[PDB]
Amino acid sequence: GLLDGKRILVSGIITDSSIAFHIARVAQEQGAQLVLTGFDRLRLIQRITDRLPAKAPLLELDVQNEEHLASLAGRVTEAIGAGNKLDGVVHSIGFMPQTGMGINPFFDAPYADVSKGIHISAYSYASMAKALLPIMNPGGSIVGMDFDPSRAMPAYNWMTVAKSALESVNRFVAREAGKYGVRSNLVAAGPIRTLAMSAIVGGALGWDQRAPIGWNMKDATPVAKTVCALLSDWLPATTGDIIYADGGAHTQLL
Amino acid sequence: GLLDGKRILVSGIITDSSIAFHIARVAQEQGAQLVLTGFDRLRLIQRITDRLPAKAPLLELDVQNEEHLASLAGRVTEAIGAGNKLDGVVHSIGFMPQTGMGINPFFDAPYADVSKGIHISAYSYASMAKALLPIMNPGGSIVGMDFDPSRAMPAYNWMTVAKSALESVNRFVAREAGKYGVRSNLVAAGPIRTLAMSAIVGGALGEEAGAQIQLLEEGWDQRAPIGWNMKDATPVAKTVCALLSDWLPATTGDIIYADGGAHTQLL
Amino acid sequence: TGLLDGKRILVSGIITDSSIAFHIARVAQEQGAQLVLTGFDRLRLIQRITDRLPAKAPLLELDVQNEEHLASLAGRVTEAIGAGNKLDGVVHSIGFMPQTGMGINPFFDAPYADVSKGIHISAYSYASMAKALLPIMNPGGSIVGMDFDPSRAMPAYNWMTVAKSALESVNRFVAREAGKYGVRSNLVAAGPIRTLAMSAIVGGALGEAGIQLLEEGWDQRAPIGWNMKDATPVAKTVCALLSDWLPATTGDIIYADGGAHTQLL
Amino acid sequence: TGLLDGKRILVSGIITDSSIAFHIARVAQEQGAQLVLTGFDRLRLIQRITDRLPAKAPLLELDVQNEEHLASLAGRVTEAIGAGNKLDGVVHSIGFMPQTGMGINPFFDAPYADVSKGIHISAYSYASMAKALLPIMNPGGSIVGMDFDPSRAMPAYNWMTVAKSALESVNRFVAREAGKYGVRSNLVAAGPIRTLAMSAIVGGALGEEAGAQIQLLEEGWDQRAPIGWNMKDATPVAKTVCALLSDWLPATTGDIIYADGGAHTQLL
Ligand SMILES: NC(=O)c1ccc[n+]([C@@H]2O[C@H](COP(=O)([O-])OP(=O)(O)OC[C@H]3O[C@@H](n4cnc5c(N)ncnc54)[C@H](O)[C@@H]3O)[C@@H](O)[C@H]2O)c1
Ligand SMILES: NC(=O)c1ccc[n+]([C@@H]2O[C@H](COP(=O)([O-])OP(=O)(O)OC[C@H]3O[C@@H](n4cnc5c(N)ncnc54)[C@H](O)[C@@H]3O)[C@@H](O)[C@H]2O)c1
Ligand SMILES: NC(=O)c1ccc[n+]([C@@H]2O[C@H](COP(=O)([O-])OP(=O)(O)OC[C@H]3O[C@@H](n4cnc5c(N)ncnc54)[C@H](O)[C@@H]3O)[C@@H](O)[C@H]2O)c1
Ligand SMILES: NC(=O)c1ccc[n+]([C@@H]2O[C@H](COP(=O)([O-])OP(=O)(O)OC[C@H]3O[C@@H](n4cnc5c(N)ncnc54)[C@H](O)[C@@H]3O)[C@@H](O)[C@H]2O)c1
Ligand SMILES: CCCCCCc1ccc(Oc2ccccc2Br)c(O)c1
Ligand SMILES: CCCCCCc1ccc(Oc2ccccc2Br)c(O)c1
Ligand SMILES: CCCCCCc1ccc(Oc2ccccc2Br)c(O)c1
Ligand SMILES: CCCCCCc1ccc(Oc2ccccc2Br)c(O)c1
Repeated sequence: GLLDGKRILVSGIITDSSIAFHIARVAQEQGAQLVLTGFDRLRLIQRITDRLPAKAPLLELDVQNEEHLASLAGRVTEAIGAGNKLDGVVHSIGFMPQTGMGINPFFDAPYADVSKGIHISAYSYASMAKALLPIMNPGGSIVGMDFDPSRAMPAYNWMTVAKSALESVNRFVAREAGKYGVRSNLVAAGPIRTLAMSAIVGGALGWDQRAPIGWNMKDATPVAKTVCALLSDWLPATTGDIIYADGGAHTQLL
Repeated sequence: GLLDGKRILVSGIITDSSIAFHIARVAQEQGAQLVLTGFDRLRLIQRITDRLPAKAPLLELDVQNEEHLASLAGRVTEAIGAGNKLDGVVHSIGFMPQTGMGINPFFDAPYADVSKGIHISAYSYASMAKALLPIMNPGGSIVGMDFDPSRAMPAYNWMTVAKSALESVNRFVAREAGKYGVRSNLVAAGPIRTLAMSAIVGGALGEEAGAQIQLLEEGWDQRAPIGWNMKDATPVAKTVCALLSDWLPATTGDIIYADGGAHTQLL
Repeated sequence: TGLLDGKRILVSGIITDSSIAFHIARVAQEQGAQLVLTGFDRLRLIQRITDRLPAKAPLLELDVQNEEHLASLAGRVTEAIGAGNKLDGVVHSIGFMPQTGMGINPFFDAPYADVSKGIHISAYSYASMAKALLPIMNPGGSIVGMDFDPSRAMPAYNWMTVAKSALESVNRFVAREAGKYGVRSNLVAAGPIRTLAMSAIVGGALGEAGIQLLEEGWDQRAPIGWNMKDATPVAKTVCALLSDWLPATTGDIIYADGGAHTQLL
Repeated sequence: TGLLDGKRILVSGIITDSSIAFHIARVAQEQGAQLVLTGFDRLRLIQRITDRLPAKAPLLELDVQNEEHLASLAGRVTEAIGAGNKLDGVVHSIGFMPQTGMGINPFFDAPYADVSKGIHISAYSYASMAKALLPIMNPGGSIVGMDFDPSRAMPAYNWMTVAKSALESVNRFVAREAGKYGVRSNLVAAGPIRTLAMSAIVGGALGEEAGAQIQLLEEGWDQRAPIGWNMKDATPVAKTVCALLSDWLPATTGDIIYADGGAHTQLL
């Protein structure tokens, strides 16, 4: 398997549509041993993770909770056994209050709302790296999820700003991670039908055409595969960077 | 008179080294009628602005103060006369706490500090646009100051993240401003000796900050095909004035680099 | 009082009064510049066109594929602007790609001889012109070329996109050379404008063409809108770069496209 | 151990055992790929070099400026892999620029005939090879070319930088064509590697300003790379190419993957 013998933490499962769920499934199919983290509704999340190919410890992690972050490494070590470390970490976490999204006027989002979104969607990438690098092996890999924010667009509004911040954060996390022999990268995914897409983006409210190899919004697997590629030993010279799993859409104007 | 008859708001003057001070000076040399905004040290800033070529009204603006923002357009209108609107707005404002800068570990900056910096340095570009677009004329121009954050680097740390956010904010402000026939752009400047350079950046570099800033300039000037002088804000001020003028009428949501060309060269 | 008062500027690329170069020339003269013009092939026609400008400027022949023309260029310019005078600006507004390299013609079917001709005229010649003219430019001077953002592929532009990608790279190296003379080098990436090249080269290779959709999409993306029939905003931007008001910008690209490239949709 | 198990892959660009293409071929074979190799001009030497690979692989002649070679390529490949079989992968690891276009030679003094030859071999031929080989590629297939980030100018690289800028653009159009076949096209932008191609850049540069500039660029690369950069180690670049050849980056095309230690993401 691509990830045989690798110990990987995966955050961000909320439903079986979650990009993180597919990342977890594919990683398990590829031999990885997982530690999962979930936010808020852990009982409900556990029922979802029970549907994964293999058993995995589920740990609670609210990235705005300083104690959760402080205790994370210790709780992970308890789950994987003393003397063992992680080889991979997946940040698949985002949030933005409704005022910062959709048809709500860009100028009307209060800073308190924007700040919450940036905390959860961007700063927390640094928080998780801070918490977990001390228990990561050399050759390890941290991967976060991105949506190309290089151009403005309808609806994505302040989440675009949060992703621009996340890209910059990733470049600095790479400088820290390199001290541990660890890579840090983002995967910029095209649109996928997830809860966030439905409840956050859709609640607040061309890709296949542009993508030379097409794009299926109902299929998170190609994105999951791309994350697994970064978690593997097969992109060993790439860090601080962004890999686009978007069908090539961002490389085409029409 | 590049800006003859234009009414332009300029924020960000704190000393006569401020990039905003030179923007104001050059704009007045080019015929602009200014309204200035200052933060915190209003008595001192008034003395500074007395050193500008022409008299200009000074208004208080703390961009974290909701009341200041809510009253801003009315206060500007009082300053320029009823029925008159602005043709230009200059955002030349930033802040980051020391924990977010320099040799202080990147991971050790608390979010409260990072958030304050992002509020002042990035969100406030949207706040200022929100406040002032209702009193801007078609053909108008909003300009903010940037430092190219497309790559990470020593010391700039969380301010790099704030500038990355600011660039994104600018692209959305352009969408809103277009409804008013107004452009929104950033000028990404090379390093200039200002109070922020000395007190924020320099303060966080530890001992021999002076030598490190000298080395930064040396590298920048080497990389820049036309060279770079960190003691001279005039080239940056002229660039901002170009964007405030009628001579870049088809540019919006964009970034103009006033950096000697350094960002175009690897070595 | 003009933006370009007292400046001596060479402008290449006029073929009709719709040429981007024609509008650049017009605005530059309105702003006090003294021009020397260069033209390719149809010189008598070009002379008739330039009789429509505010002031009649000398026209020099320049086929950028002709080594003899390039070798004699600086001397001919100096005679036209008067010995003792140097240039303050140079405008490269030149491009070409054979039909095989454009439109609905298959990308893979363009022979290298055709692609190479297009790259010679559209990209290499920016270096050729800088080589010829830098020795007669004043410090503070400005070389400007015309670009069309090639960072993403698109229908129809095909191999011209490749030539523009090459041109952007050439510009960054010309900036290194030009800096030795205190001269800036930059490109203006313009949105779509109804010119002879748009009609004859682009439109011609589109076959059964009538571009309307291109205009509508561009104007929709551009937060301040975009008018394909109006070259003036592009001409103004070029004049900004020729002026003293962007003195710290070189090796760069300024986008005069209504902001379209900053918006996804 | 089997990243490319069962995949048939063409690898161009081996001239020495220091060639990036040699290491690509080596790593691909380690991962189960069945290769066909192509070489230019010195075919006897290249055959002896390719005998040093972990497994045997047929060698074909290909001068990318030779229209006849390109026209016969698909048929010669099919002869090598057997009728009814197709390629799953293609590696373009080919570059050339005449001496006038590189190094201490002034940028303005390179004649267009020289620049054009370099662009022909280094950029246009990516399209040439895709045109020839797409009709014999399977869906899910992958074409990969080698890039050196040309987004900023730099000392010595001169007209090759222009050729790479052209190659990046070509790749985006090749992706449009390749997509019709269900095939991806991407470039790997590698950091500097001490292949025997280095003399093309540093040749004659000692004592000249360019000499120190080239070394400064190389040392700066390792400095900027958050995980460091070893110019003597082609393996990480080879692995990256293999990742693109694999089934594990199925949604990436018209794109550039940077195998450079992360250096391009850091200003200092
Ligand atoms: N769905 C898409 O189209 C798409 C495209 C590109 C990038 N992304 C990114 O992928 C990642 C996952 O999003 P998704 O589309 O799978 O939607 P999702 O709703 O399935 O996952 C989002 C996750 O964020 C978690 N989260 C929110 N606040 C948290 C907190 N305070 N602490 C810890 N976790 C918290 C949620 O609990 C949830 O599991 C995000 O970074 C998102 O921006 C999604
Ligand atoms: N100095 C450089 O090298 C350089 C380079 C590129 C970009 N910039 C940018 O230029 C701009 C001006 O910086 P400067 O270098 O002229 O330094 P400066 O210290 O002269 O100006 C910074 C300004 O921010 C103002 N400010 C801070 N908090 C504020 C608040 N809550 N409300 C309103 N104003 C507030 C300060 O009072 C001051 O006037 C900033 O955006 C900075 O990041 C500076
Ligand atoms: N029209 C647009 O939409 C548009 C948009 C962006 C950039 N551009 C660029 O603007 C510039 C001018 O193009 P235009 O649109 O005004 O079309 P145009 O047809 O009016 O001008 C093109 C010019 O190229 C000149 N030229 C061709 N071969 C030459 C040679 N061998 N030597 C010297 N000159 C030669 C022609 O004579 C002509 O004057 C080009 O670089 C073009 O790619 C055009
Ligand atoms: N070595 C580096 O640091 C580096 C870094 C990034 C990218 N690259 C790229 O990697 C690729 C291989 O470079 P390398 O360093 O392994 O050098 P190399 O000399 O080992 O390989 C270059 C290959 O091009 C082949 N070639 C030249 N003309 C040809 C023609 N007419 N037809 C077919 N093949 C031809 C040569 O025979 C040779 O095998 C090139 O595209 C190069 O630009 C090299
Ligand atoms: C122009 C249309 C924009 C749709 C983009 C697709 C998309 C959907 C959900 C995302 O996940 C989130 C989006 C917003 C807040 C939180 C999360 Br998780 C995300 O990052 C990106
Ligand atoms: C050695 C690190 C590189 C920085 C050099 C240039 C510079 C200096 C001051 C700035 O102004 C600020 C910098 C940080 C916070 C607030 C302000 Br205003 C700024 O944006 C950029
Ligand atoms: C749907 C197709 C896209 C058209 C874009 C607009 C445009 C038109 C003409 C141009 O000028 C030329 C275009 C090609 C060859 C020569 C010249 Br000059 C140019 O650069 C760009
Ligand atoms: C100042 C820059 C120093 C580092 C450059 C690394 C490098 C070396 C050889 C290359 O391959 C070639 C470069 C030129 C001609 C032929 C070939 Br193969 C190439 O693309 C890139």
